[PDB]
Amino acid sequence: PSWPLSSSVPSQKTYQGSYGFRLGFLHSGTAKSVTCTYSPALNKMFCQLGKTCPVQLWVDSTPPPGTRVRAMAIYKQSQHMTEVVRRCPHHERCSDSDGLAPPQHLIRVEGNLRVEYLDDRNTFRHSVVVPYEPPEVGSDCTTIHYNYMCNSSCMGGMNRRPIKTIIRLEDSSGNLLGLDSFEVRVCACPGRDRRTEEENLRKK
Ligand SMILES: [Zn+2]
Repeated sequence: PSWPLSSSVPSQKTYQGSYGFRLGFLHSGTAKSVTCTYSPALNKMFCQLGKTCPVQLWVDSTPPPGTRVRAMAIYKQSQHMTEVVRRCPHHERCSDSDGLAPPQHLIRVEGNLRVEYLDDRNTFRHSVVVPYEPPEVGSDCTTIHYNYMCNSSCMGGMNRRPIKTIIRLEDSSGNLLGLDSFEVRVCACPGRDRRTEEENLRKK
């Protein structure tokens, strides 16, 4: 499909910043039944389309009022980095909206009515942003539930190209306070796909 390319690439440089910001993930293992699982060796999340993908925010100090958390996908390969990551022709038309997310957006936030979605008028990139909340009573991190709404193999969309998700901790004006990122594969069996990739790594 003919969509305009972006004329920039968002920052990807990991940055803990003044608040010691970084991501964490559940240690879910590779059983066939897992719906989401993260590989630290590959810094790569494996997940199923539309299922809950918990991503943890860890900070050493609490950021100021009005702090926000933004997620955005970009292609990992340099020759595709200026192409906007978006849903494929089938999924952008299939009317699986939750009533909040634009039908073209790959990344949604589940379970948060305060969510905001952006089509950037200058860069054309899609992103989803929520208010930063500190950890709830009894927890040491903040958990956000993301959903990825196309498969990596969706033709006319990601078309088997790898992507990364960039998470930005922002002030109320959008200025960057911290940044982290991870690769994502959206697939039918995350547990087996993760184990197949990891068991074939070099044992150093
Ligand atoms: Zn799709």
